[PDB]
Amino acid sequence: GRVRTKTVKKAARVIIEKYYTRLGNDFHTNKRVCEEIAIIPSKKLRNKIAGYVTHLMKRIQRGPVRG
Amino acid sequence: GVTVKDVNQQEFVRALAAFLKKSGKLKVPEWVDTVKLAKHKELAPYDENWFYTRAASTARHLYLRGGAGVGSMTKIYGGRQRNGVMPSHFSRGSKSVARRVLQALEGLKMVEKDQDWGRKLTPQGQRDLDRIAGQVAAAKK
Amino acid sequence: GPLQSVQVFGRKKTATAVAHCKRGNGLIKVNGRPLEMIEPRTLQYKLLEPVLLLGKERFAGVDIRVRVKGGGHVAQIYAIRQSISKALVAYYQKYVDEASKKEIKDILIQYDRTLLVADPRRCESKKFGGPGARARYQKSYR
Amino acid sequence: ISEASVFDAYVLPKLYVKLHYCVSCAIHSKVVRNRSREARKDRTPPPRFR
Amino acid sequence: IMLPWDPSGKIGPKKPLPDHVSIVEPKDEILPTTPISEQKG
Amino acid sequence: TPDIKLFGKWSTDDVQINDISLQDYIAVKEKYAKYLPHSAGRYAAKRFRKAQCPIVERLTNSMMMHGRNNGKKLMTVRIVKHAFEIIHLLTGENPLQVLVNAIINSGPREDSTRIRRQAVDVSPLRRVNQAIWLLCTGAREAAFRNIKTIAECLADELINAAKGSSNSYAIKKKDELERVAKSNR
Amino acid sequence: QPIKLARVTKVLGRTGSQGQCTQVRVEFMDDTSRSIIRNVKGPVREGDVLTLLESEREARRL
RNA sequence: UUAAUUCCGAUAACGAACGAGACUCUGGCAUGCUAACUAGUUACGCGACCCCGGUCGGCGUAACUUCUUAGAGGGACAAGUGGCGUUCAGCCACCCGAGAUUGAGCAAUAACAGGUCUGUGAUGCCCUUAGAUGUCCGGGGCUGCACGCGCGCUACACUGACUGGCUCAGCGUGUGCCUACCCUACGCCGGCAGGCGCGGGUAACCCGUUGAACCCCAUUCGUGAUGGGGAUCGGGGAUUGCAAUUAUUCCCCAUGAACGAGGAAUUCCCAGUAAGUGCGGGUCAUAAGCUUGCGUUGAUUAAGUCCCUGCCCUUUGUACACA
Ligand SMILES: [Zn+2]
Repeated sequence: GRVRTKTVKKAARVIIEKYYTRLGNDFHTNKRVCEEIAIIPSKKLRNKIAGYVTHLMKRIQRGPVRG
Repeated sequence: GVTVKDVNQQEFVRALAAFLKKSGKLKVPEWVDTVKLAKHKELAPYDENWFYTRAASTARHLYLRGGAGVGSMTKIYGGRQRNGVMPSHFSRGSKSVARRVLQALEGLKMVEKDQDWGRKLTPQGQRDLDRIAGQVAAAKK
Repeated sequence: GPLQSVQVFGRKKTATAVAHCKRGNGLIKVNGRPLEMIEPRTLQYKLLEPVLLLGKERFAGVDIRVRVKGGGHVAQIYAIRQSISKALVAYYQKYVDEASKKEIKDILIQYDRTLLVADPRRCESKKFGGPGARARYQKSYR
Repeated sequence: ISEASVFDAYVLPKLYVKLHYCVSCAIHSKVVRNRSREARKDRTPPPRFR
Repeated sequence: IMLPWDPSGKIGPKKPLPDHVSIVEPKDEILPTTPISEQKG
Repeated sequence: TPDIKLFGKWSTDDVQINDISLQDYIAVKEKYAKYLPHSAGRYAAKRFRKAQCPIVERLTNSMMMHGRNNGKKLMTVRIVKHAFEIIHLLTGENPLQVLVNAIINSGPREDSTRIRRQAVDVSPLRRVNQAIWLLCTGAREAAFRNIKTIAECLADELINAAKGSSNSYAIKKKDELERVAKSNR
Repeated sequence: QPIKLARVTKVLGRTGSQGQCTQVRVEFMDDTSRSIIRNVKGPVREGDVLTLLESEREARRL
């Protein structure tokens, strides 16, 4: 039951919509970008947000995202 | 050469007990026949010459880990204290029989008393331990 | 030659061991004794499983000193079995070339993982209100 | 019957009994069921699919 | 009585909420369309 | 030597499995060739992880039941090691082949259950587990208030299962359950 | 009346009240055309062989 | 869809929080950083022994963090591949990888004619108020017994019964506040019980480097309500407190029954899990068949469901109304 939460979904779309230019398909690239632009208190929440950002990047590379 | 750690300790204590039976000067009393070993044990030991096995075990324990008194000897002689319907516990061994083993091994010229208690093993007895280790090695080979 | 000192720990459980490697003749010892007086004699071949697969050629130059503390008995057997294996892998890794180390490692990967990688299996703590961790007491009705 | 018979490929009959129930007996046999007030106006039967 | 959050840490604590994520404001910039050199020193 | 592995005194070879159904579940060949069947655990994670456990280790672990036998793996490995010596002196052939033939013979396929009684077939892994449980239960029932030992009773049960003359407990319960399932169908 | 064989090519679901009878589509390895649906107890995966005493039995729809 | 009102989506709904998620302590690994004479490792030299070399928890001092201890951070996220599904939320198999689920705490709204006046100098009312329902001493009772149940412990054996040999843990604990009460090390006396003086510690020092039980190895037994069981009972010997019988507690000998694997019915749990089997803390002038943690060995079955016993919503007649 690894469901990405609403605190991840409200943050990640705003992060991609603002810094859409400085992104990448790799996990270790945007994991350090989110450390710069955002203030995440914990490593587990940071990794969940970064994984959902990479999943949204895979959705972008597949097609258009409605949200 | 060989050493007593390379020698298996199952037959080493029997060979040293045979050597102490060949010696036969280790102060065996007559209450050994009627004594029980400890209160957690039930009956008397089966073999009649069970002083020499304890003497061989005390000799090898003082060779390997010197500086031991009464408690380190009562720790190895222990088992299940089956009281009956109550749940069993652990009980220590007797003190006087180990004290008589220490007195017999002190009367025999193979040990020497150490400061703050304990009976260390003399360099004369280290030669004897190496020679009986060579004897057990020649017996097994 | 120089003292090729390789100290590798082996940890699977509470029983731990430290294997120390060296150059020279081949004499494997665990605190100054070989693997021939092990009680019980049922697990005599268990420590010879890494010995018989590699052969007598690989253990000619390798002599290992092992110190053991804690745990039980079979836990100590698995501890020294993991420790001398990881120390032998480190010995063939650091000094001699990597091709022979890979040729030895390809045997150890296919057989068992316990020789190389330990598993996080420890004792779970007892919970309150039961005889053990999972089991509870009998409920008193009426 | 298809294993042990004298005739070959014997056709089977069917049952034809027209059952009748009242308001209490239909609910006691558990056929009809109380629906929503918007669904009460629908005179349609439940769909015959299987 | 619950104490609110403050940056100074006088009316309340300094550590923010785990659910709250402080996202900074992005910088506004225009991409250069002409390669221009800038020599100084 | 890594070319041949002798399980005590028995190699991996001279093991012929006739049934192709049980050979997929029994995975003692070509992977789990060992000297002693002693291990730590973790063979019950996946649904079909239980089939990857070798049948010698299963015969080792299935003996210890009913409270007082727990923690006697070092006992039962030596018991099975003597049981190979008891089997080989009387049979003459391969005790591994005798055990494979016993597993082939002692398979209860169909069994009825209360859901009328629905007589349906079971899994081949369920047949192997049922055969191991029936042979261990028959050995534990036979070796009680008797001078005859665990290894002797287990050897007699495996020889009677390889013979197949309604003498072994697993063969008898297999024939009884197939008789009941043939009756109520 | 020969003793036939089968093979599991695809699992379908789980029948019964307690959920112990697995609805299994069995493929006959002797005749590779025909296939029936039976309920088989125990852990059943795709690939094993089932020894059928008679092949005329067939489980109905739940 | 999941443990979840956790999200896609349908949209007369949009925008938030509470519970959960989220957050803390612990475990699995980082030979990359800092440290250790109350933790060590490797060697140098001396001493002992065997026949040029090995052994030593026998001793003095040169390097180091490879073991231990712990300040700081990392990684693990469904990230990569293949299948299912609106191809959305997501789900499953696999390679590589210390881990593709460690456990616990906090735990929304609402309520009980649920318990506690016998925890309280938390408390209302009534009574007692001197020959006191207050305070103190010597005993008794709280244990008691035709009967029915509740929570626990050990056996009904050959897988076992007896005797030795061999080989390992981590929780802990401990020199006083009136107050005496602490851990014990070592040489002796004695069959055990117990006793005499004696050194170390305000603790990684002392017990202690916790030789614990099961275990493995070597002797005795052989189907006998039996060597298993010590239920039952008698005599003697010691410690504790001023004082023990109805046995405070411990030791020796003797007595050797019920019990042949258990009927109806019923409780708990699903991987270091049940189970066998021990050890510390609390109760402690004397104190474990109680309770909680810490260890060692180590299985069978299962990766589904509401048929059975409960709990939570729904449509709706409303014999359910400070309900
Ligand atoms: Zn009617």
